[PDB]
Amino acid sequence: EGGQMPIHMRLPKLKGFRNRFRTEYEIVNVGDINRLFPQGGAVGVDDLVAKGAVRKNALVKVLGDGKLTAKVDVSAHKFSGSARAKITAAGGSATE
Amino acid sequence: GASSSRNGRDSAAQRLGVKRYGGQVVKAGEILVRQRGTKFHPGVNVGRGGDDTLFAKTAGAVEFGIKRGRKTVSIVG
Amino acid sequence: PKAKTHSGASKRFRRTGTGKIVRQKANRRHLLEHKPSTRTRRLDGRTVVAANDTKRVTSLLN
Amino acid sequence: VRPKITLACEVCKHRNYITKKNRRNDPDRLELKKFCPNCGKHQAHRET
RNA sequence: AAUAUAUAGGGUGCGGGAGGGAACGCGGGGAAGUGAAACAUCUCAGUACCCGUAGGAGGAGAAAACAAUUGUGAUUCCGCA
RNA sequence: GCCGCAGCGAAAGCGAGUCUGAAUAGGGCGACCCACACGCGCAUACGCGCGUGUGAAUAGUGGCGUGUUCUGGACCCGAA
RNA sequence: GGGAUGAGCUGUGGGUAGGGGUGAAAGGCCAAUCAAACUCCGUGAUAGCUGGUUCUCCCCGAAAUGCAUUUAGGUGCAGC
RNA sequence: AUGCCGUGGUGUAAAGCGUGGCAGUGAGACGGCGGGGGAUAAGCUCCGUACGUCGAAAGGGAAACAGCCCAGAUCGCCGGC
RNA sequence: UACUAAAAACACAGGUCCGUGCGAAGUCGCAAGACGAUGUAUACGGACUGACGCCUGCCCGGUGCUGGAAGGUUAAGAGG
RNA sequence: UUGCACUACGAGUAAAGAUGCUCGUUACGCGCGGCAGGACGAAAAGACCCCGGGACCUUCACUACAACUUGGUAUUGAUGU
RNA sequence: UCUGAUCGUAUUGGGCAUCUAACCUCGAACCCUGAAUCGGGUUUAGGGACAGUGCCUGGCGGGUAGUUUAACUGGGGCGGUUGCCUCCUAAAAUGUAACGGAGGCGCCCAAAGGUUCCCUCAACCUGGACGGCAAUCAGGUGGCGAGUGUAAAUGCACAAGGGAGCUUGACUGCGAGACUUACAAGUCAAGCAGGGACGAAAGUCGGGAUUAGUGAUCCGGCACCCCCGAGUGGAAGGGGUG
Ligand SMILES: *C(=O)[C@H](CCSC)NC=O
Ligand SMILES: [Mg+2]
Ligand SMILES: [Mg+2]
Ligand SMILES: [Mg+2]
Ligand SMILES: [Mg+2]
Ligand SMILES: [Mg+2]
Ligand SMILES: [Mg+2]
Ligand SMILES: [Mg+2]
Ligand SMILES: [Mg+2]
Ligand SMILES: [Mg+2]
Ligand SMILES: [Mg+2]
Ligand SMILES: [Mg+2]
Ligand SMILES: [Mg+2]
Ligand SMILES: [Mg+2]
Ligand SMILES: [Mg+2]
Ligand SMILES: [Mg+2]
Ligand SMILES: [Mg+2]
Ligand SMILES: [Mg+2]
Ligand SMILES: [Mg+2]
Ligand SMILES: [Mg+2]
Ligand SMILES: [Mg+2]
Ligand SMILES: [Mg+2]
Ligand SMILES: [Mg+2]
Ligand SMILES: [Mg+2]
Ligand SMILES: [Mg+2]
Ligand SMILES: [Mg+2]
Ligand SMILES: [Mg+2]
Ligand SMILES: [Mg+2]
Ligand SMILES: [Mg+2]
Ligand SMILES: [Mg+2]
Ligand SMILES: [Mg+2]
Ligand SMILES: [Mg+2]
Ligand SMILES: [Mg+2]
Ligand SMILES: [Mg+2]
Ligand SMILES: [Mg+2]
Ligand SMILES: [Mg+2]
Ligand SMILES: [Mg+2]
Ligand SMILES: [Mg+2]
Ligand SMILES: [Mg+2]
Ligand SMILES: [Mg+2]
Ligand SMILES: [Mg+2]
Ligand SMILES: [Mg+2]
Ligand SMILES: [Mg+2]
Ligand SMILES: [Mg+2]
Ligand SMILES: [Mg+2]
Ligand SMILES: [Mg+2]
Ligand SMILES: [Mg+2]
Ligand SMILES: [Mg+2]
Ligand SMILES: [Mg+2]
Ligand SMILES: [Mg+2]
Ligand SMILES: [Mg+2]
Ligand SMILES: [Mg+2]
Ligand SMILES: [Mg+2]
Ligand SMILES: [Mg+2]
Ligand SMILES: [Mg+2]
Ligand SMILES: [Mg+2]
Ligand SMILES: [Mg+2]
Ligand SMILES: [Mg+2]
Ligand SMILES: [Mg+2]
Ligand SMILES: [Mg+2]
Ligand SMILES: [Mg+2]
Ligand SMILES: [Mg+2]
Ligand SMILES: [Mg+2]
Ligand SMILES: [Mg+2]
Ligand SMILES: [Mg+2]
Ligand SMILES: [Mg+2]
Ligand SMILES: [Mg+2]
Ligand SMILES: [Mg+2]
Ligand SMILES: [Mg+2]
Ligand SMILES: [Mg+2]
Ligand SMILES: [Mg+2]
Ligand SMILES: [Mg+2]
Ligand SMILES: [Mg+2]
Ligand SMILES: [Mg+2]
Ligand SMILES: [Mg+2]
Ligand SMILES: [Mg+2]
Ligand SMILES: [Mg+2]
Ligand SMILES: [Mg+2]
Ligand SMILES: [Mg+2]
Ligand SMILES: [Zn+2]
Repeated sequence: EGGQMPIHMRLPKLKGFRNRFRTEYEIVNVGDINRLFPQGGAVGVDDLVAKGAVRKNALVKVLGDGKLTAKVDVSAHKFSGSARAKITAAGGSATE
Repeated sequence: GASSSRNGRDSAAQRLGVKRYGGQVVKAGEILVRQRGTKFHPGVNVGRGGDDTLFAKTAGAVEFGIKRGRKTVSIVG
Repeated sequence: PKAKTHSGASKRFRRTGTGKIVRQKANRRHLLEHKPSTRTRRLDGRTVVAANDTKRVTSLLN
Repeated sequence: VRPKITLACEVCKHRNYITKKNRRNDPDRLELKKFCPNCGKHQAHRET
């Protein structure tokens, strides 16, 4: 910058650390379940990969954005708190 | 040759003065007059400030006036 | 070859969900006794990188 | 001659405040009531 | 032999080495200009150069290995990461 | 394998939210349609909330052009 | 014009090598080159400096200011 | 007095603003008006000026004459003001 | 001072100081080895002065050189 | 050596010292020999000066390093006090 | 069981002396050796756990090496200057240059902060033991010529100037909306909540009449929170907040 202290040395570093052991989830919303499976039934991790909702080889996680109106029965990892509500209130279940 | 060893320095100009003029519509919180001392005094819906900074307390219109010799800044909501 | 990113700028800038670039604020690490709490609260948190710096900062992050 | 002194709570011992006194006009440790955010109320505060 | 045991040395007889080669391998030694808009840490770069030594390739290689509760099962090379 | 598919946070984490906070305070960042038919307690007719849409207006990614750019001698010539 | 039996001149053969030689000492001399020789390589050394940069038309069209600068003939950002 | 800020009218295509791509420039010069430095010298030097021209502006005038006065060259004509 | 300076510059004989007891000090080499020297303090190396004549005064605070070691401070090792 | 060429002078003017521009004045075309006022003549990318870079030299500038030197420890044993 | 002394046992270390066998000798003789001032071996004469050398460690070290040694500037050098605050220049908004004209700052105050209430000054005149131009007193007159921790400007007599009582807001969690601005910075802020001070209440208080009294990042230190913890449980180390 011509000789003065540049923008990448005037400013402080962003605080914190990166977690080395951070587990990451691939996210599916329960409103996407209603559009992808409008008949209900069993929904596994393999059934979400083929439907394009989620990536391969990764831990999935159901979140509760949208409106679930079908009677699905979904197995996944780590359900959300508002996603366990909408699945049972539509008539189904959610297991690990 | 000699030198001006005793002179040559100054502070920065502080950008003081009236910032919103008369009849001009302002928002709540807008600075009206920036000054040293009270060259202007607060009026209705105007507060002074920590370094005599005469801001707005209420949205309205700026109007200047006189109140027993002193000149004041007021807001008409 | 392959473009190396800038190590010192990636420790100072990051991106939000929409693509804004945020930074932290200076005058906060030490000498904090004569600074009132109206000033350290002003210098707290993050702000968006200003429009006149966003072209050079985006190229340091890429 | 005007050192930076720190004030600690007399209950939880947290060093909540920093200020300045005169080392000669006030040669012993200050005592002030200040707000302690841990206790959530006003406590007494000496120096350290 | 000196000097006794002997040894150094000497005699005799068979073998082998020595030098050259364009690049590639392994082992060792090792810069500077340059970059840092100065400069010493740092970079350049283990590069250039040098020394020893191969082979048709060489080096590595058969877990005192990883991994993390599941497991994989010598090395080398390539693509990802 | 890479990029798109959810973000927020130092992180644990939680997730259309989330961090800070005592806060059901405010603020940051991120999602979020009324242009609209019926209607629901309706509001001067207005539009807040949800179904069926009236069937709203968006999206990425791989090629190949071109401009700038990074690393290389990097437009070319020139020292002591 | 100086020396011209001397610390003389000369022939032949030899020795000392580059941060080194040699010097009755001038930084002299070391192959017409010396305040660190020559040659090849690193190498296309580097130069905020000077120069050069090759056919056409159409449309628009500056700046020589501010701020910061080991900065002032350079550059970053703003202005245009 | 001007200038500056706000607002209501009226006027005026190539104004203004936001966000991207690519710039160049950051040595200015003289003239008018206001001021500093200098001796109220300088073709001096440093600032101000919705001032001007040159820079980057040909044509007419000032004998000649970047910066002054008039006027802004799409091309052609042996027309006119 | 080959090639713009021949001098008052350098050298010199004489002077003084300092080092050196012998594969000496000093120098050349990583070392071995060499030179000094087939020499031995009347010798050899360094520094300064420069035939000769008459002379060479005062200062040991600064800074070096030589000798000392009572006190202060101080490394690795030991101690833990 | 060389951008050209049927290359005058005076007073001016202009990047402020004009063969080339303005206004004048003077001069038939072309050779030969001489002189050295101008062509800011030729030659040498000014040695002076300043700015940027370099080199060598200096020292109580900075950081290193050879040399020289101190102690511990290994090579390294035995016995008295 | 203490200080001091003495003694024993065991362990460790320093001096001092002697020894010879490591090692050392460019001291001598003999052999390899025919020709050898080299070398090696053998014996002798000396020296000797010293020296020399390896590793580690301190000193000294222009002997050598790589380098740095600022800019501004009416050429450069020399002198002066460099950041912040106030005034004039500055042309009645803001802003504006010069080695133009004048000054200050790198602090100070536990009250010189907060709040509640009360007061009015300097100068002049008259009278008065010491006592004077001027100390303290009394009466007049006096609208600010005094004062303000500290330069100057803008302010302040309604007081922001003088006195007094209680106090710690010289708070924590925040902050709509502005000023200034290339950027980094700087500055102001109504109001909301917690827990407080003063006040009967209204209210006011996030240091000081206001503007100087300061220093980015990196790298660390300390205190707390208990976020991560390289198989696991801890720890080391890191992270957040002050
Ligand atoms: C001055 O030192 C002198 C001036 C030259 S005059 C053009 N230069 C000598 O070398
Ligand atoms: Mg700087
Ligand atoms: Mg000012
Ligand atoms: Mg304040
Ligand atoms: Mg901190
Ligand atoms: Mg604080
Ligand atoms: Mg006190
Ligand atoms: Mg025998
Ligand atoms: Mg061979
Ligand atoms: Mg280098
Ligand atoms: Mg460099
Ligand atoms: Mg450079
Ligand atoms: Mg093999
Ligand atoms: Mg994230
Ligand atoms: Mg929110
Ligand atoms: Mg497409
Ligand atoms: Mg003669
Ligand atoms: Mg002769
Ligand atoms: Mg003669
Ligand atoms: Mg030499
Ligand atoms: Mg000389
Ligand atoms: Mg020569
Ligand atoms: Mg050299
Ligand atoms: Mg190279
Ligand atoms: Mg080049
Ligand atoms: Mg145009
Ligand atoms: Mg410039
Ligand atoms: Mg630019
Ligand atoms: Mg643009
Ligand atoms: Mg300029
Ligand atoms: Mg230029
Ligand atoms: Mg100018
Ligand atoms: Mg003028
Ligand atoms: Mg001028
Ligand atoms: Mg002008
Ligand atoms: Mg013209
Ligand atoms: Mg124009
Ligand atoms: Mg003209
Ligand atoms: Mg004309
Ligand atoms: Mg006519
Ligand atoms: Mg000569
Ligand atoms: Mg001569
Ligand atoms: Mg010797
Ligand atoms: Mg002697
Ligand atoms: Mg001497
Ligand atoms: Mg002499
Ligand atoms: Mg002599
Ligand atoms: Mg003495
Ligand atoms: Mg001594
Ligand atoms: Mg003329
Ligand atoms: Mg003429
Ligand atoms: Mg002509
Ligand atoms: Mg003629
Ligand atoms: Mg002739
Ligand atoms: Mg001439
Ligand atoms: Mg010439
Ligand atoms: Mg030149
Ligand atoms: Mg030793
Ligand atoms: Mg030793
Ligand atoms: Mg010395
Ligand atoms: Mg040197
Ligand atoms: Mg270098
Ligand atoms: Mg200079
Ligand atoms: Mg000068
Ligand atoms: Mg003005
Ligand atoms: Mg003004
Ligand atoms: Mg000063
Ligand atoms: Mg008080
Ligand atoms: Mg103050
Ligand atoms: Mg008061
Ligand atoms: Mg404080
Ligand atoms: Mg805010
Ligand atoms: Mg409260
Ligand atoms: Mg009460
Ligand atoms: Mg408040
Ligand atoms: Mg740093
Ligand atoms: Mg562990
Ligand atoms: Mg820890
Ligand atoms: Mg906080
Ligand atoms: Zn407490």
